[PDB]
Amino acid sequence: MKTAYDVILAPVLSEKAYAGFAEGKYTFWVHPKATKTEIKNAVETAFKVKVVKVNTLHVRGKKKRLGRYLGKRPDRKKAIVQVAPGQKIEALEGL
Amino acid sequence: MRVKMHVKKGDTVLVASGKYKGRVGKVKEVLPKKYAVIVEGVNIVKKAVRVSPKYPQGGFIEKEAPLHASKVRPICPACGKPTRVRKKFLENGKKIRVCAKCGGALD
Amino acid sequence: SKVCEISGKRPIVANSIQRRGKAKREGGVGKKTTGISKRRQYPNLQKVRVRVAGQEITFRVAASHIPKVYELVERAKGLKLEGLSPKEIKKELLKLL
Amino acid sequence: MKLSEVRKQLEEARKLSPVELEKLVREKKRELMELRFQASIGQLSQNHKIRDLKRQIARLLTVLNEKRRQ
RNA sequence: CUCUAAGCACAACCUGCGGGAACCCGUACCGCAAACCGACACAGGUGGGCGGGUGCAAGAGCACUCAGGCGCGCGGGAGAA
RNA sequence: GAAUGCCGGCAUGAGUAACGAUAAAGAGGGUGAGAAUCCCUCUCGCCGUAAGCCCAAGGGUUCCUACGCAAUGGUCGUCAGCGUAGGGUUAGGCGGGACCUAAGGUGAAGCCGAAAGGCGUAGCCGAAGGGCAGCCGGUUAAUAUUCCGGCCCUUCCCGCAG
RNA sequence: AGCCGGUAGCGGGCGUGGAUCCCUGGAUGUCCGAAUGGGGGAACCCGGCCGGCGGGAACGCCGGUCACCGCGCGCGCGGGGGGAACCUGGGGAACUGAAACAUCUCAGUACCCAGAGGAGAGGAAAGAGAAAUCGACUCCCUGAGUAGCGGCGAGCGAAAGGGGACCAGCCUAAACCGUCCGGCUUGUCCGGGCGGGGUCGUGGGGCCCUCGGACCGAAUCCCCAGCCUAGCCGAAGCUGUUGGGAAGCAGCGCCAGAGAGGGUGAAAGCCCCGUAGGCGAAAGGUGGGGGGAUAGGUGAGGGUACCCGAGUACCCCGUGGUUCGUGGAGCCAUGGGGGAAUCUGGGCGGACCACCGCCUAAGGCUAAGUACUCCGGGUGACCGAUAGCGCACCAGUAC
Ligand SMILES: [Mg+2]
Ligand SMILES: [Mg+2]
Ligand SMILES: [Mg+2]
Ligand SMILES: [Mg+2]
Ligand SMILES: [Mg+2]
Ligand SMILES: [Mg+2]
Ligand SMILES: [Mg+2]
Ligand SMILES: [Mg+2]
Ligand SMILES: [Mg+2]
Ligand SMILES: [Mg+2]
Ligand SMILES: [Mg+2]
Ligand SMILES: [Mg+2]
Ligand SMILES: [Mg+2]
Ligand SMILES: [Mg+2]
Ligand SMILES: [Mg+2]
Ligand SMILES: [Mg+2]
Ligand SMILES: [Mg+2]
Ligand SMILES: [Mg+2]
Ligand SMILES: [Mg+2]
Ligand SMILES: [Mg+2]
Ligand SMILES: [Mg+2]
Ligand SMILES: [Mg+2]
Ligand SMILES: [Mg+2]
Ligand SMILES: [Mg+2]
Ligand SMILES: [Mg+2]
Ligand SMILES: [Mg+2]
Ligand SMILES: [Mg+2]
Ligand SMILES: [Mg+2]
Ligand SMILES: [Mg+2]
Ligand SMILES: [Mg+2]
Ligand SMILES: [Mg+2]
Ligand SMILES: [Mg+2]
Ligand SMILES: [Mg+2]
Ligand SMILES: [Mg+2]
Ligand SMILES: [Mg+2]
Ligand SMILES: [Mg+2]
Ligand SMILES: [Mg+2]
Ligand SMILES: [Mg+2]
Ligand SMILES: [Mg+2]
Ligand SMILES: [Mg+2]
Ligand SMILES: [Mg+2]
Ligand SMILES: [Mg+2]
Ligand SMILES: [Mg+2]
Ligand SMILES: [Mg+2]
Ligand SMILES: [Mg+2]
Ligand SMILES: [Mg+2]
Ligand SMILES: [Mg+2]
Ligand SMILES: [Mg+2]
Ligand SMILES: [Mg+2]
Ligand SMILES: [Mg+2]
Ligand SMILES: [Mg+2]
Ligand SMILES: [Mg+2]
Ligand SMILES: [Mg+2]
Ligand SMILES: [Mg+2]
Ligand SMILES: [Mg+2]
Ligand SMILES: [Mg+2]
Ligand SMILES: [Mg+2]
Ligand SMILES: [Mg+2]
Ligand SMILES: [Mg+2]
Ligand SMILES: [Mg+2]
Ligand SMILES: [Mg+2]
Ligand SMILES: [Mg+2]
Ligand SMILES: [Mg+2]
Ligand SMILES: [Mg+2]
Ligand SMILES: [Mg+2]
Ligand SMILES: [Mg+2]
Ligand SMILES: [Mg+2]
Ligand SMILES: [Mg+2]
Ligand SMILES: [Mg+2]
Ligand SMILES: [Mg+2]
Ligand SMILES: [Mg+2]
Ligand SMILES: [Mg+2]
Ligand SMILES: [Mg+2]
Ligand SMILES: [Mg+2]
Ligand SMILES: [Mg+2]
Ligand SMILES: [Mg+2]
Ligand SMILES: [Mg+2]
Ligand SMILES: [Mg+2]
Ligand SMILES: [Mg+2]
Ligand SMILES: [Mg+2]
Ligand SMILES: [Mg+2]
Ligand SMILES: [Mg+2]
Ligand SMILES: [Mg+2]
Ligand SMILES: [Mg+2]
Ligand SMILES: [Mg+2]
Ligand SMILES: [Mg+2]
Ligand SMILES: [Mg+2]
Ligand SMILES: [Mg+2]
Ligand SMILES: [Mg+2]
Ligand SMILES: [Mg+2]
Ligand SMILES: [Mg+2]
Ligand SMILES: [Mg+2]
Ligand SMILES: [Mg+2]
Ligand SMILES: [Mg+2]
Ligand SMILES: [Mg+2]
Ligand SMILES: [Mg+2]
Ligand SMILES: [Mg+2]
Ligand SMILES: [Mg+2]
Ligand SMILES: [Mg+2]
Ligand SMILES: [Mg+2]
Ligand SMILES: [Mg+2]
Ligand SMILES: [Mg+2]
Ligand SMILES: [Mg+2]
Ligand SMILES: [Mg+2]
Ligand SMILES: [Mg+2]
Ligand SMILES: [Mg+2]
Ligand SMILES: [Mg+2]
Ligand SMILES: [Mg+2]
Ligand SMILES: [Mg+2]
Ligand SMILES: [Mg+2]
Ligand SMILES: [Mg+2]
Ligand SMILES: [Mg+2]
Ligand SMILES: [Mg+2]
Ligand SMILES: [Mg+2]
Ligand SMILES: [Mg+2]
Ligand SMILES: [Mg+2]
Ligand SMILES: [Mg+2]
Ligand SMILES: [Mg+2]
Ligand SMILES: [Mg+2]
Ligand SMILES: [Mg+2]
Ligand SMILES: [Mg+2]
Ligand SMILES: [Mg+2]
Ligand SMILES: [Mg+2]
Ligand SMILES: [Mg+2]
Ligand SMILES: [Mg+2]
Ligand SMILES: [Mg+2]
Ligand SMILES: [Mg+2]
Ligand SMILES: [Mg+2]
Ligand SMILES: [Mg+2]
Ligand SMILES: [Mg+2]
Ligand SMILES: [Mg+2]
Ligand SMILES: [Mg+2]
Ligand SMILES: [Mg+2]
Ligand SMILES: [Mg+2]
Ligand SMILES: [Mg+2]
Ligand SMILES: [Mg+2]
Ligand SMILES: [Mg+2]
Ligand SMILES: [Mg+2]
Ligand SMILES: [Mg+2]
Ligand SMILES: [Mg+2]
Ligand SMILES: [Mg+2]
Ligand SMILES: [Mg+2]
Ligand SMILES: [Mg+2]
Ligand SMILES: [Mg+2]
Ligand SMILES: [Mg+2]
Ligand SMILES: [Mg+2]
Ligand SMILES: [Mg+2]
Ligand SMILES: [Mg+2]
Ligand SMILES: [Mg+2]
Ligand SMILES: [Mg+2]
Ligand SMILES: [Mg+2]
Ligand SMILES: [Mg+2]
Ligand SMILES: [Mg+2]
Ligand SMILES: [Mg+2]
Ligand SMILES: [Mg+2]
Ligand SMILES: [Mg+2]
Ligand SMILES: [Mg+2]
Ligand SMILES: [Mg+2]
Ligand SMILES: [Mg+2]
Ligand SMILES: [Mg+2]
Ligand SMILES: [Mg+2]
Ligand SMILES: [Mg+2]
Ligand SMILES: [Mg+2]
Ligand SMILES: [Mg+2]
Ligand SMILES: [Mg+2]
Ligand SMILES: [Mg+2]
Ligand SMILES: [Mg+2]
Ligand SMILES: [Mg+2]
Ligand SMILES: [Mg+2]
Ligand SMILES: [Mg+2]
Ligand SMILES: [Mg+2]
Ligand SMILES: [Mg+2]
Ligand SMILES: [Mg+2]
Ligand SMILES: [Mg+2]
Ligand SMILES: [Mg+2]
Ligand SMILES: [Mg+2]
Ligand SMILES: [Mg+2]
Ligand SMILES: [Mg+2]
Ligand SMILES: [Mg+2]
Ligand SMILES: [Mg+2]
Ligand SMILES: [Mg+2]
Ligand SMILES: [Mg+2]
Ligand SMILES: [Mg+2]
Ligand SMILES: [Mg+2]
Ligand SMILES: [Mg+2]
Ligand SMILES: [Mg+2]
Ligand SMILES: [Mg+2]
Ligand SMILES: [Mg+2]
Ligand SMILES: [Mg+2]
Ligand SMILES: [Mg+2]
Ligand SMILES: [Mg+2]
Ligand SMILES: [Mg+2]
Ligand SMILES: [Mg+2]
Ligand SMILES: [Mg+2]
Ligand SMILES: [Zn+2]
Repeated sequence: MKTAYDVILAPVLSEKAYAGFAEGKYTFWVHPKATKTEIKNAVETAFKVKVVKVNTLHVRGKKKRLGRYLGKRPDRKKAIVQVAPGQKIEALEGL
Repeated sequence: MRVKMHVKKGDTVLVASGKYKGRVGKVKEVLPKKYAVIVEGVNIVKKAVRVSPKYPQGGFIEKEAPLHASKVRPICPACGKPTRVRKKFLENGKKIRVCAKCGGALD
Repeated sequence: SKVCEISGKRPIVANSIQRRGKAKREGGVGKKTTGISKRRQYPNLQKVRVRVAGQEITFRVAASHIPKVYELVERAKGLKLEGLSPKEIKKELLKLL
Repeated sequence: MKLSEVRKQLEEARKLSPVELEKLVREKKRELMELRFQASIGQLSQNHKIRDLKRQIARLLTVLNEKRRQ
């Protein structure tokens, strides 16, 4: 059955995602089929926050090889949610 | 369906062929995939090891080599002789391995 | 150039044979075929429009079975048909086939 | 997860109402996400726990589906 | 924008103000080219817009030069036919 | 043993022709096992209705960074559009869709054809045409009319007033 | 009794409270695809209705539902598409052969299309054709390269009969009777439904009189055996010697309904896996065999002359099929034209006529014996990496 924890996969662990913690923009990897509105509700019921702004982008899987064998990494999608003034998602503040 | 094993960890077996013919040992491990067993203190090989956290200073280590399962025979914990294995149906009616020389259980 | 709704008469394939000479029967050397090719012999379809339950129904029918369209109309008197479309009525007639 | 514990999970699972089942899944689904996050930062050495929870959620839903289907 | 028809005229529409709501896909990099079409890091081919200054009658011509970009992925000598 | 036979391997021509625009180089300094060939500086030369810059097509990670040099690079290589890894593409207003139609395509009604199928007013699809609301600056190694700053605007839902 | 696939490693777990694994049934099954809410450049996009989720009216997500066509009184059942060959049907070449070429051949082949199905077609005589005879059909052998066909060239090429495989026969239409329904030209009406009756070639049936009053039995259904989809039991050897290694050699034994074959450090009946001989299914599939039910099946005379499949038979024109190419050209089929009869009817026995026989057209169905090999197994005087499938290897791939 579909829940919020099915929509949010893992947080984005990179120098650029960290920079957004300062201003309350958190960055998660999300399921590629999930809508902005869908991602809003999900982060909200997951972390008890108020989502004011959601920006999403797709990330192509990098093509890689093992000697003889050419292949592709799974395609991903990340979302950057803006929580309300003063709010925080502590789990990601982690760091 | 599954490989037939007349021997298992860790009943006692005679090595009846090869360089260790006649030795007796416990079945340390059974590798059904390769159809081979590991018999304690039998088939010792010298393997080289790189200097590591595992083996600093390094050099060599002694290891037991796998033996073709056919080269090994279980010993009867009753009569004490090397034997072939039979099967026997109990009243349960589960089946057990039994010695062919005497009717001993072999577990 | 098509199919008889009543009889199923269809276009068929026939040969057109070309012959020279005098038949043996009339004292001749014999008939030689100077050509054969395929051709089609079509049914003789015509339109048959009849009014049935106050509706206009039309049939594509080989001339041979033209009166068979009327026998249907005659047989169609025992059926409650009024109010239907011509498409439906035609199906009902054809069921009497 | 242990065999005996599986049987035990099933007995107690089959006694729940759908709603209790639905609620139970949601939590174990939430725990899966919690596991995934720590897995991300290399802070989950007992990684077998991930496979384990996935199958619990599976076993629950299978039973949720049991409850509804006849 | 306007006109009316079924309808509806506690509805409906227009205007002003407020609060709320606003999804999916693209966006990296080359792009007159070593990243496109030509089997090649190929003197070929590829649509649109910007394209400064001075001088030469004009100009998108021509010479030099701005910003910007390059010296073209083998070199060193010799000084014959 | 021959079929200008077939598949493969290895010779000869031969250290020969060539190394792909005659825009052009020189030195110093640095790095490194190794440097004409990578980085840095200075000097010299070439393009400038381009050999600069921005869009569309097409290509599809080639982008940025770290670590590398077997092969790819017509030489060399410490460099690279190359190997490994990690990072990177953020929109109600830009482009396309939730709008419109063009040739054409498809196609209720209807017509036609052995079968397969061919047609066909309406409608539907179809765009680089019509239509529609964002401008300037800052920030990143790498994105920006997308994030941030400032000042603006659009549609939809509900309410209130006229 | 090990296990977490090929796959070891890091990092962690599971199993005699029966894991891994194998078989059966079930659950889940994103998106596209017949693809079916609509659109579309397949795997993307966009909607209606009902119900749910969020603060939720806008926005979004979840669940269900919504294409078209056919048949049957909005609702139901069905249809669609795929499958290596095999099958039927609707279309249908050419090279080539004729030592040129046109009739002819290749060949109703290749191929296209439509439909079937585990098969398909065909099938219970309007047959054969001379036997005073046979008796559905299919399939093999023979008949026979015969009879014939043929620019009587090249070539093409049957059937009856005989030997076999298998075996099986049925349901309707019409007369007449009954009932529901509707028509307008009111009933002894015409017609359409459903039921009863009826199914034949020694002709049969309907109707009317006389007499006569349980055996069969499915191709349907149910049960069962048997089989398939995992499996299990399974006789008999030790010591020495050479050698890295015994299964070689030596010595002394032993099994055999098992001495097929593969393995194990070399060459093993007795070490392993097997083999001979046996055993095995809760579940699903099958079930042509065994049992049982059910549908269905069943008299004889005399009279009557009601019925016995229509644009049909039949004749003529144009063709195809057959061995038959226009030939003395019948037969079967039918595109055009003309156009009957119901047993004192009609077709056939190679123009036609007579005599003599055979057969019952114009409705439908029907196992088995036959074809093929995507798939599983068994066996080779079959290949052994240029061979064998294009592929022994991550191949319909790279290119
Ligand atoms: Mg689900
Ligand atoms: Mg940064
Ligand atoms: Mg909220
Ligand atoms: Mg976006
Ligand atoms: Mg992957
Ligand atoms: Mg076993
Ligand atoms: Mg030995
Ligand atoms: Mg010994
Ligand atoms: Mg058991
Ligand atoms: Mg003619
Ligand atoms: Mg003649
Ligand atoms: Mg004469
Ligand atoms: Mg002739
Ligand atoms: Mg007329
Ligand atoms: Mg006619
Ligand atoms: Mg006529
Ligand atoms: Mg389990
Ligand atoms: Mg009104
Ligand atoms: Mg007004
Ligand atoms: Mg407003
Ligand atoms: Mg949408
Ligand atoms: Mg997007
Ligand atoms: Mg961009
Ligand atoms: Mg850009
Ligand atoms: Mg470039
Ligand atoms: Mg550029
Ligand atoms: Mg040019
Ligand atoms: Mg240009
Ligand atoms: Mg350029
Ligand atoms: Mg070229
Ligand atoms: Mg190129
Ligand atoms: Mg070429
Ligand atoms: Mg190229
Ligand atoms: Mg170059
Ligand atoms: Mg070029
Ligand atoms: Mg040009
Ligand atoms: Mg100028
Ligand atoms: Mg001057
Ligand atoms: Mg001037
Ligand atoms: Mg001048
Ligand atoms: Mg001038
Ligand atoms: Mg000029
Ligand atoms: Mg110029
Ligand atoms: Mg110049
Ligand atoms: Mg200047
Ligand atoms: Mg400069
Ligand atoms: Mg140069
Ligand atoms: Mg240079
Ligand atoms: Mg010289
Ligand atoms: Mg020779
Ligand atoms: Mg040559
Ligand atoms: Mg040669
Ligand atoms: Mg020569
Ligand atoms: Mg050759
Ligand atoms: Mg040769
Ligand atoms: Mg060759
Ligand atoms: Mg060669
Ligand atoms: Mg050479
Ligand atoms: Mg020289
Ligand atoms: Mg020379
Ligand atoms: Mg020379
Ligand atoms: Mg060259
Ligand atoms: Mg030279
Ligand atoms: Mg050059
Ligand atoms: Mg040069
Ligand atoms: Mg020049
Ligand atoms: Mg230098
Ligand atoms: Mg230097
Ligand atoms: Mg260098
Ligand atoms: Mg160097
Ligand atoms: Mg430099
Ligand atoms: Mg200029
Ligand atoms: Mg693009
Ligand atoms: Mg390319
Ligand atoms: Mg690459
Ligand atoms: Mg970039
Ligand atoms: Mg890169
Ligand atoms: Mg670069
Ligand atoms: Mg570097
Ligand atoms: Mg290199
Ligand atoms: Mg080198
Ligand atoms: Mg390397
Ligand atoms: Mg190279
Ligand atoms: Mg090189
Ligand atoms: Mg080159
Ligand atoms: Mg090198
Ligand atoms: Mg270096
Ligand atoms: Mg490069
Ligand atoms: Mg790189
Ligand atoms: Mg904005
Ligand atoms: Mg919408
Ligand atoms: Mg549109
Ligand atoms: Mg439109
Ligand atoms: Mg069309
Ligand atoms: Mg079709
Ligand atoms: Mg049109
Ligand atoms: Mg529209
Ligand atoms: Mg459009
Ligand atoms: Mg447009
Ligand atoms: Mg436009
Ligand atoms: Mg716009
Ligand atoms: Mg738009
Ligand atoms: Mg503005
Ligand atoms: Mg940039
Ligand atoms: Mg950036
Ligand atoms: Mg802004
Ligand atoms: Mg008001
Ligand atoms: Mg693995
Ligand atoms: Mg470990
Ligand atoms: Mg059990
Ligand atoms: Mg299953
Ligand atoms: Mg689908
Ligand atoms: Mg669809
Ligand atoms: Mg829907
Ligand atoms: Mg469609
Ligand atoms: Mg709703
Ligand atoms: Mg809601
Ligand atoms: Mg939701
Ligand atoms: Mg839905
Ligand atoms: Mg079909
Ligand atoms: Mg089909
Ligand atoms: Mg045919
Ligand atoms: Mg057809
Ligand atoms: Mg034909
Ligand atoms: Mg043709
Ligand atoms: Mg010919
Ligand atoms: Mg030929
Ligand atoms: Mg010949
Ligand atoms: Mg010829
Ligand atoms: Mg010839
Ligand atoms: Mg010729
Ligand atoms: Mg010819
Ligand atoms: Mg031939
Ligand atoms: Mg023929
Ligand atoms: Mg055919
Ligand atoms: Mg064929
Ligand atoms: Mg089909
Ligand atoms: Mg069969
Ligand atoms: Mg059949
Ligand atoms: Mg019959
Ligand atoms: Mg004979
Ligand atoms: Mg002759
Ligand atoms: Mg023929
Ligand atoms: Mg016969
Ligand atoms: Mg016979
Ligand atoms: Mg037989
Ligand atoms: Mg009647
Ligand atoms: Mg009546
Ligand atoms: Mg009646
Ligand atoms: Mg009679
Ligand atoms: Mg029957
Ligand atoms: Mg055994
Ligand atoms: Mg044995
Ligand atoms: Mg020795
Ligand atoms: Mg021995
Ligand atoms: Mg001996
Ligand atoms: Mg034997
Ligand atoms: Mg043997
Ligand atoms: Mg053997
Ligand atoms: Mg060896
Ligand atoms: Mg021997
Ligand atoms: Mg031998
Ligand atoms: Mg053996
Ligand atoms: Mg047996
Ligand atoms: Mg057996
Ligand atoms: Mg009687
Ligand atoms: Mg009569
Ligand atoms: Mg008859
Ligand atoms: Mg008829
Ligand atoms: Mg006749
Ligand atoms: Mg005729
Ligand atoms: Mg003929
Ligand atoms: Mg003749
Ligand atoms: Mg004839
Ligand atoms: Mg006759
Ligand atoms: Mg005839
Ligand atoms: Mg005719
Ligand atoms: Mg007569
Ligand atoms: Mg007669
Ligand atoms: Mg006849
Ligand atoms: Mg006859
Ligand atoms: Mg005669
Ligand atoms: Mg006859
Ligand atoms: Mg049939
Ligand atoms: Mg049978
Ligand atoms: Mg059959
Ligand atoms: Mg059969
Ligand atoms: Mg096979
Ligand atoms: Mg061999
Ligand atoms: Mg090979
Ligand atoms: Mg091969
Ligand atoms: Mg070899
Ligand atoms: Mg194969
Ligand atoms: Mg390959
Ligand atoms: Zn014993």
